[PDB]
Amino acid sequence: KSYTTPKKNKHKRKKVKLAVLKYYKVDENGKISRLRRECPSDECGAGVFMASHFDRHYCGKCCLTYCF
Amino acid sequence: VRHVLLRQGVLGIKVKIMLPWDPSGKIGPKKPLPDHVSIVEPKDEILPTTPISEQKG
Amino acid sequence: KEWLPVTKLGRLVKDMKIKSLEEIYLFSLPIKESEIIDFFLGASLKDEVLKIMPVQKQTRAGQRTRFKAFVAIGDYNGHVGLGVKCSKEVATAIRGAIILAKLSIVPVRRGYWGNKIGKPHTVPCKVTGRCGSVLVRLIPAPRGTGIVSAPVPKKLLMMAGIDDCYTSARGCTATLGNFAKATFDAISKTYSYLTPDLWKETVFTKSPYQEFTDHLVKTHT
RNA sequence: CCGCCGGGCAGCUUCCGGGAAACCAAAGUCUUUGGGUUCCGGGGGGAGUAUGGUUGCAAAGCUGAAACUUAAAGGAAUUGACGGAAGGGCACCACCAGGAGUGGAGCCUGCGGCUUAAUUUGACCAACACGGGAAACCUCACCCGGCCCGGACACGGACAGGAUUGACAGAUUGAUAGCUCUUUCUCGAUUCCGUGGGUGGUGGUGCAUGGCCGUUCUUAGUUGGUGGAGCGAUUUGUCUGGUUAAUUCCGAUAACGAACGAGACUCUGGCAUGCUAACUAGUUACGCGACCCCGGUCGGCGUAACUUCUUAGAGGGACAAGUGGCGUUCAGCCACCCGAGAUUGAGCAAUAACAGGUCUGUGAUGCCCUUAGAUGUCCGGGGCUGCACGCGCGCUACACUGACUGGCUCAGCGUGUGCCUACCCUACGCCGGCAGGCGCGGGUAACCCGUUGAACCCCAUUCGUGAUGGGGAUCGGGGAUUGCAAUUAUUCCCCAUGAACGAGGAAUUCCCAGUAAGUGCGGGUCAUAAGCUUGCGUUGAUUAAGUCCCUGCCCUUUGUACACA
Ligand SMILES: [Mg+2]
Ligand SMILES: [Mg+2]
Ligand SMILES: [Mg+2]
Ligand SMILES: [Mg+2]
Ligand SMILES: [Mg+2]
Ligand SMILES: [Mg+2]
Ligand SMILES: [Mg+2]
Ligand SMILES: [Mg+2]
Ligand SMILES: [Mg+2]
Ligand SMILES: [Mg+2]
Ligand SMILES: [Mg+2]
Ligand SMILES: [Mg+2]
Ligand SMILES: [Mg+2]
Ligand SMILES: [Mg+2]
Ligand SMILES: [Mg+2]
Ligand SMILES: [Mg+2]
Ligand SMILES: [Mg+2]
Ligand SMILES: [Mg+2]
Ligand SMILES: [Mg+2]
Ligand SMILES: [Mg+2]
Ligand SMILES: [Zn+2]
Repeated sequence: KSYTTPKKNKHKRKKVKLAVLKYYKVDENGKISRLRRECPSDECGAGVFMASHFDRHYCGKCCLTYCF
Repeated sequence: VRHVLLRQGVLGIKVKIMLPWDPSGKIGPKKPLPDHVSIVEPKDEILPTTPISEQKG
Repeated sequence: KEWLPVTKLGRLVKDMKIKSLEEIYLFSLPIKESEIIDFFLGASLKDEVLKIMPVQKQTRAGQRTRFKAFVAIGDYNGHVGLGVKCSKEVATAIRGAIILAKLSIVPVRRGYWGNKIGKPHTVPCKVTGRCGSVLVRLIPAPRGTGIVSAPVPKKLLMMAGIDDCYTSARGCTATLGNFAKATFDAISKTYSYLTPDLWKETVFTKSPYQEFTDHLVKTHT
């Protein structure tokens, strides 16, 4: 009826952007390099980028990992 | 036997209706009550006091 | 819905051969049907529920409560009845008390105090009513005194139309049933008192049962 | 002997009348209040107490307060309840005659207690093998840790210049939970951060409730309408008597007509050589086939009749009908013939109720609880099983009326492949001593398991009165089966181990005809599975056809200072 242990957060989505700032680099002219490494995945060849989290290496959607 | 919800509590209602007897069976039941002997009343005919015949054809 | 009458006096009064209930009071016939009274008096006959009294007998499992209602009815000119009815629920006790009170309307003699100008106002003499232990004494009064009483004989006298009266009660008047039907007994025997203007020896009239004995052969057997 | 008169104790009857009523020819002639006159009461207690007077030899008597305390004390009558009050009757939840026992022993299970992180909890005749409560996980509520949100919606923040969804590494953890710390990737308006506000609980409260059940209460009891009595609560009907299992009837009668309960009913048990019919049941004949010395056996094969057996529908049948007694000669009872039965057994079952049980059956539920650090839910582990003790329900026993080992020969209830649901009943053939394992098959079922080849029983062996071949508790080891997982042995098997127990103290439970009891087989529980419970057959008695003595129940009368009785 009337509850004992009450709610905290759920598991969130996300607002402070242009997260693409930190994968691509340009100069003032036609020069397009990339900060972060590209996924060799079979489902997506060149679109999906690998990861920057918190120690090592990884990618997210097919979740395939690169380490030392 | 059905419930009523209230602000104060819960109420219960039993409605029990004894249906009347009918030969049709669309209003109530077909069978009479097992202790209801309904005799038929005799139609009244006179006894004849002289033997008479009924020839014809 | 219609009133199919059972008794003989009721058959006459719905066949409209009795002019008013004063002649069935004259012959003192037993009224045992309630429709007679709100036939002659149904316009102005008012009711009061004096009290709802919950008596209870005691059975094997618990206590068997039955409500007993007191209903005093009467038009405000010359008639009162007092009905007492015990039943399981208060509504049907009240309805049965109304039909007993209509059954037991008794006509009210009321007369004067001193000089006899006008329309009568008090009881004709000093009368008493006793039942249980309570004695209720009704006394003539000058005009405009009002009824001086308790609320219950106050209300039965004012619906008798005794619009002024001096009352004195003795006994255990707290018991409402005895106090009410004692008051009704005093109002009732106002006519049974023998007053000196009633010494003309009575020219006896035809009885209703005798005067309409051919109609009472024809219209039902 | 029959009257009359006066007064005397009385009585009966009565709508004189009176009274709160019991009642009373006075307790009447009282509010319609007055014949005459003494004595005396003023709520209940304190109290006929103290003190004073007076009397007495004394005990004591007459006069006789107050302080103080108290909301009732009391009278008459009604209805219940109660009675170690009476009169009738009734029941193996009572007794008698008995039978099987229980209580004694081991063990199974529930309960109190003890112990513990927890050993959750409901209930103490009418709780205690009850919650369909036989819990390894789930159940699960309890305990110890860890995830998730399963914050709907609205308002305002910050806001496709992305609040961080999910996340293998590696630390941490129990866990390959990204739960959280050290590359911030993929995802792309779902949503959060405050704010209100819902939602969920096997949390509390059955003493807020419904519903359902149990019980008072398995007995015969209960209530209106009108009429009678009484001021009234109430009573009458609903009863003297007989009779019945029965407030069941005959019948009496200020009651008449009615309703519920009993009965009636419904299912079941029993009887049909008459009906209806049967390749999902059979019988008999017939023809083959097998066997034995024309015949006999065959659940061997196939079909010409029939429905006795079996299935199951309509009917039928038994009604105290008939006879002899008993009784108002009514209601009915007893006996006997005829006969399948001359009381089979159950289900439903009233008015009024208990603060009986259930919020732990529910999305039936009022109110209250607690505002991440779950009493929601999920997962991992434990516990619900813990053992100095006491109790209840039960199983096995204490042997020869037996055990063991062969052999022989008989049932009826039923159930069976699932919505999720992934787990069914199993014949037959191989392997293994058993537990079981492996193959192919039948069955959504009168088809297959299945002619259900069940036990006890019966027959034949061994045992020999010895805690013995009774008993099988406890306990070591090994093998199987279900399961994600068996340790606190889940269950089954094999071997070995062999406790108490010599018929149970006071006390006590159930029962009377296919009944008690012995004996196994089905259902529920169930993945595994019955020492329970619900059903079922099988073998089948002793005693009794009665009583109120005990325990209680019903009706009448009477008594009450009882009425949470
Ligand atoms: Mg006086
Ligand atoms: Mg006094
Ligand atoms: Mg009293
Ligand atoms: Mg008996
Ligand atoms: Mg005995
Ligand atoms: Mg014991
Ligand atoms: Mg024992
Ligand atoms: Mg178990
Ligand atoms: Mg568990
Ligand atoms: Mg758990
Ligand atoms: Mg709930
Ligand atoms: Mg209760
Ligand atoms: Mg209670
Ligand atoms: Mg609190
Ligand atoms: Mg338990
Ligand atoms: Mg042995
Ligand atoms: Mg031995
Ligand atoms: Mg007993
Ligand atoms: Mg059980
Ligand atoms: Mg006495
Ligand atoms: Zn990738």
